[PDB]
Amino acid sequence: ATTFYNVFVKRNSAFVATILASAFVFDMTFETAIDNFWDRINAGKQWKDIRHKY
Amino acid sequence: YVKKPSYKIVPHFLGFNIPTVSKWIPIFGIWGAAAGIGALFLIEGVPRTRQDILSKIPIIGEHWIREIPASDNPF
Amino acid sequence: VSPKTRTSNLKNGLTIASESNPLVQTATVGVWIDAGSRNENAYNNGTAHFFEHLAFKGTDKRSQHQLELDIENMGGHLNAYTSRESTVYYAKSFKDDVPKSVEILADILQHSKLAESAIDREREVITRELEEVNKQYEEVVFDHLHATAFMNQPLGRTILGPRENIQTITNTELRKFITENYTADRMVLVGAGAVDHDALVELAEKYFSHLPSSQSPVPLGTPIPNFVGSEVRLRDDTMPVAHIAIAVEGVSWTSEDYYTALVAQAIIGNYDRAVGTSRHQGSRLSNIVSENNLANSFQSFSTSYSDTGLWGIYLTSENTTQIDDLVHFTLKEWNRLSTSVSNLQVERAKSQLKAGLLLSLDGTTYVAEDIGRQLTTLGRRVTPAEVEAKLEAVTEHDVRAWAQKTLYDKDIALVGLGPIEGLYDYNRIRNDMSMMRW
Amino acid sequence: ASITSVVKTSELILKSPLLSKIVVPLAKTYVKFSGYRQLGFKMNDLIIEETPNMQLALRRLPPTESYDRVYRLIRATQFSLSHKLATGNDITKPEEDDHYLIPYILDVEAEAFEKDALDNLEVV
Amino acid sequence: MALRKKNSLLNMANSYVLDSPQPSNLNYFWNFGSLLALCLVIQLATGITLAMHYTSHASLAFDSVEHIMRDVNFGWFIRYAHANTASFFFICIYAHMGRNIYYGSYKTPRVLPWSIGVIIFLLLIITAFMGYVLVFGQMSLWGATVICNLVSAIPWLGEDIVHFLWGGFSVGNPTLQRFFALHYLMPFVLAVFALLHLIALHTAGSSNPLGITSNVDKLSMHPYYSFKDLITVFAFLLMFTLFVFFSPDKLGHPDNYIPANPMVTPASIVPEWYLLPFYAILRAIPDKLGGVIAMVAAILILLILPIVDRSIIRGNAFKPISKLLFGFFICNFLLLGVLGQVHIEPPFIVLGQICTIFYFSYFLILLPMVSTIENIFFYIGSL
Amino acid sequence: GKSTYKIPDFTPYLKKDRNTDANRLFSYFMIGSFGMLSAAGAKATVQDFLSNMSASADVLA
Ligand code: HEM
Ligand code: HEM
Ligand SMILES: CCCCCCCCCCCCO[C@@H]1O[C@H](CO)[C@@H](O[C@H]2O[C@H](CO)[C@@H](O)[C@H](O)[C@H]2O)[C@H](O)[C@H]1O
Ligand SMILES: CCCCCCCCCCCCO[C@@H]1O[C@H](CO)[C@@H](O[C@H]2O[C@H](CO)[C@@H](O)[C@H](O)[C@H]2O)[C@H](O)[C@H]1O
Repeated sequence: ATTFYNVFVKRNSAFVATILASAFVFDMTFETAIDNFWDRINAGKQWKDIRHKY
Repeated sequence: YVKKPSYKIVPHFLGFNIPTVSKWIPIFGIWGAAAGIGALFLIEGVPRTRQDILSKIPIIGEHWIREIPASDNPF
Repeated sequence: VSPKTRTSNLKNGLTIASESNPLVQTATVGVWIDAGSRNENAYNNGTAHFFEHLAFKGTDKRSQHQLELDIENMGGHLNAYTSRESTVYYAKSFKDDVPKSVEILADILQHSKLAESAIDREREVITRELEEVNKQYEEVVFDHLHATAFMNQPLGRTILGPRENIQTITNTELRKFITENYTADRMVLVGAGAVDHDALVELAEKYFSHLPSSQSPVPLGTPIPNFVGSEVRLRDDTMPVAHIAIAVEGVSWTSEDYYTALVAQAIIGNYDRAVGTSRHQGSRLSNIVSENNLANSFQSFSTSYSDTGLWGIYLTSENTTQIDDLVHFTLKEWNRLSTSVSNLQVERAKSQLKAGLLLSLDGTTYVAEDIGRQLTTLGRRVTPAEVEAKLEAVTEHDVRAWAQKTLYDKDIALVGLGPIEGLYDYNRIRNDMSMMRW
Repeated sequence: ASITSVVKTSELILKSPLLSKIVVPLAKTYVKFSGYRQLGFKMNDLIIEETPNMQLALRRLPPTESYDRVYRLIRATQFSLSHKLATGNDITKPEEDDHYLIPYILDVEAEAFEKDALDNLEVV
Repeated sequence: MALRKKNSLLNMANSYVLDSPQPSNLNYFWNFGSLLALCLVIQLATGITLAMHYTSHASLAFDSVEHIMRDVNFGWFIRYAHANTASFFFICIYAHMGRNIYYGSYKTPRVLPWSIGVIIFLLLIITAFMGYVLVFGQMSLWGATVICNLVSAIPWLGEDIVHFLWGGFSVGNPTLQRFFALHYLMPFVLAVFALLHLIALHTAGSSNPLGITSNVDKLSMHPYYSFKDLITVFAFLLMFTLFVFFSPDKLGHPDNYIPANPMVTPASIVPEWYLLPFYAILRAIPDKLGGVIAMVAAILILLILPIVDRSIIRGNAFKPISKLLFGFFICNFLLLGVLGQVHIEPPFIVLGQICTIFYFSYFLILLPMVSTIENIFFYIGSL
Repeated sequence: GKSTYKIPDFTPYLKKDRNTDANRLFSYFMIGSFGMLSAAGAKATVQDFLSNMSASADVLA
């Protein structure tokens, strides 16, 4: 907790760098998660689900 | 017995000296990383950024290698 | 090189400590006690201060008047003060009046009457003291500062105590306090100036030998304080000068960072517009404040107790539209102890302190106060050679590391008194404890 | 540039016999063609004043020098707006072109520069 | 207390146009600021009116401008006023900048109004360039093509940026429609920056031609400078009248009366006259990216005048050598302009390179040297 | 009600572990998360919005 504070939080330069890196990770993972969830709740309905017939 | 105080003037310019600036060198480094991460994040959607930078990152890089099937592409 | 401090014990556990100066003709002998207001609870808060008044109100032998005469005849004077952790009772006299003075001190401490009639008389005098401290602005500020920093804890209580206690303090609770606290293992008999150590030890064996010892003798200067970031605003638009104190939790007497905290305090330093040299001081804050007329004065402090401390600054200003600038620039100078200080500032402050710690001791009372304070807080007098070595061990890395854990982005206790409309709210002050650029 | 700089470099030139022999006549012609004397100014009236150091030097002028400088600025302003030149006693003669301000600004700057140096001292 | 001082809104106007304390000796070169404000007001009035009749679609743009000329009542006047005032705007802005450079208006304590001024100048260039494309004649198209292709020089991403600006693979309808939206916006941004540089100036006040303080002798802005501004307003309106009514196309290129044709390339593709010196600077450097950097640096280098001018005295009125150097600098700037519109042929290729070197060496070498020496001549010469 | 050295009761609000690094770190985790979603939201907003200026579907056709 002290260690974590000292490395990532105490210096604002480090804090902002950590926030931006986390935003990058969040953005990429959230995209993938939503895409999969969207595909499950709308299963059989989307073009990708019927494409194979054609 | 001491006749005179013992000191030197360190080189300075615009109120900066090397001892002080040296303490901030690492901070410029981290700010540069922050600016780099942020810039790259801003242009992550640009196709060239994916093609040239992001897809080349080991393991992770396959996140940015995505092909539209030829059947689904009007263009 | 100053003469060696000699130290002896009695059987009860009373320490005798002396430092002779064959160049002076006066002597300060007295009793330093490792006890003070902090030893009271909430119900008897004010007792230690009450006792200090009664100590001079007559003993089993000498009445109030006889006491007065005896001291008058000695030729010197007696003095006492009670603090949160320390009580002192000393006598300044002529070289050959030392046996009289030791005898009077031993009498007023061990054999005081504490007569109901005198309790009742002082009960009014002390009640009047509650309405006249109000004028001593620095003391008002520091007492509120302790009250808020150590909210609802023993260090947070005042020395005078509440009005309610003053009306209900009995001779019973006075006697109980001094019986529990003024024990031989907590007391040091100190002599400085024209005193012989061996003479003083004999006088101690004569007068202080029948002192109670405590059941469980802990070492001298033995104590958990939980600092509260907080503020007290005592706005008074009719006052022309604003008085502001800002402090963080500091270091105890025996902290490993004790010298690092002193060096950091010396980097900010003091300032007073009325002193001629103050416009030329090296301190950055001093330069900002003097160039911009932001303050009449400021004084950095690093107060220590047995188990905590307060480190901070006390400011006075008539510039009521730029209090914000004054506070802003002060806290930005503190930020630089974490971000920017180098060997340049650190070596300059060490130079100034190596002399400062010796300069302070320029009279027998100052020497006695130094022996007494060190013996009751550390258990020993630290030689100037050891002090020079501990100061030399402070590096710029130590200062930055200390400031990063003690100052940087930490809660402050803040007290403002007077025309402080321009002092911003807690958040805006506390936001200056860090720098977004770093 | 600082007045200190200008004064020191000028003194180096005035020391060297060769250099002074060639620079002093040029400087005198320059001043004649400059033509500030034809608006009744002294050279020091032209120095930029909107600086902390210069404001402090001006505050240290003796009252008489200060009141006369105010008049020369007002008079020159009136010649400027009228598109006229000074005549007669309003023209600054070479012997009246005294460096009234230079000593004050050199003292202000001496302290300012010493303060900068001493802010950078390193205990040895 | 008078209402003009008591009411906060009135007092803002009062502080800038009425009680504003001015030096009593401003000469006529202090009138370009109000002429620039006049040009800006004319461009807003005529520009918004043209927007009521213009169509930004590439199939209709050029014809909508002909409709304005032929069918809209007084459309010819509104169009020619807008087109000619764009040139007058640049004459006044060069005069205002030349005044500022000669009189040391960039020196402390006026660095901030000068620096915001440099941005105003960049916004005016962008505004005028986009407005010229809107006609969609041959010069409109081909000028947009070559100027927008300079962005291709930006390393790595340059080509992508160009396609992004165009909204396609060449200058076409998407580019024209976006240039219309931005051309409408940019004058409002320019007005905000013009206001910012005045607010920044208000802390020191106007400089004056002697370079000394005016705190000793102030005049109200009104009535003195109000009435002195009317003289140059009417002089400007006379010049405006002679171009707009008697020679409306003197400052233009005939090729812009031919509809844009991506196939046929015009004989010579040149920017409007006011951009010509920067174009000559770009041609001087053989490298594409080098040329673009030089061209931008030629404007941004104005930001270093506060540093490279080492004089202890503000302005050139009393500095004969600085006055000569300034004369050569200005004439060189005009020669660069001329060289921007000659053909890339001998001997103009080398001459353009020499003039480019002179342009930069003014800021980097000559002004620092001359200002150093003049400091010494003032000191020694008056001992 | 009269003495100003008797601090009013703040026990309903005061945290016991107020001086600890864990205490500060928690509040900065909230601030940091908020800053992180604001960064991710700004990036998404800017990217989707500015893409309007890239070649439209009819142009790419
Ligand atoms: C600083 C202000 C402005 C400048 C320097 C400027 C400059 C120009 C230029 C150079 C042209 C090409 C003129 C031609 O040759 O036909 C033009 C065209 C145009 N401008 Fe502006 N303009 C400005 C403000 C405005 C404003 C505020 C509008 C509001 C929409 C606007 C609308 C137009 C329109 C519609 C055209 C195309 C019709 C035409 O060519 O006349 N302009 N502008
Ligand atoms: C829309 C364009 C502009 C307008 C409307 C404008 C307007 C004005 C006005 C009204 C003044 C005060 C009167 C005067 O001295 O003439 C002024 C002063 C000034 N302007 Fe501008 N300006 C513009 C562009 C620029 C540019 C491009 C620069 C610099 C590159 C600039 C730099 C300054 C400076 C330094 C002053 C102070 C000059 C002094 O009084 O000594 N301005 N401007
Ligand atoms: C030129 C276009 C005309 C419109 C004016 C521009 C609108 C924007 C102006 C407001 C920006 C704030 O501008 C600021 O206003 C206040 C009061 O108005 C001025 O204040 C000044 O005038 C008032 C009285 O007139 C005095 O109390 C004050 O001592 C003086 O500094 C500032 O010098 C000016 O910098
Ligand atoms: C200063 C900021 C820096 C420059 C700003 C960059 C501007 C343009 C960046 C990329 C814009 C286009 O970048 C592109 O964005 C869209 C989302 O908008 C993404 O497209 C993704 O989502 C959209 C809808 O959200 C879907 O229709 C699409 O099938 C999917 O791939 C692309 O994966 C990305 O390649």
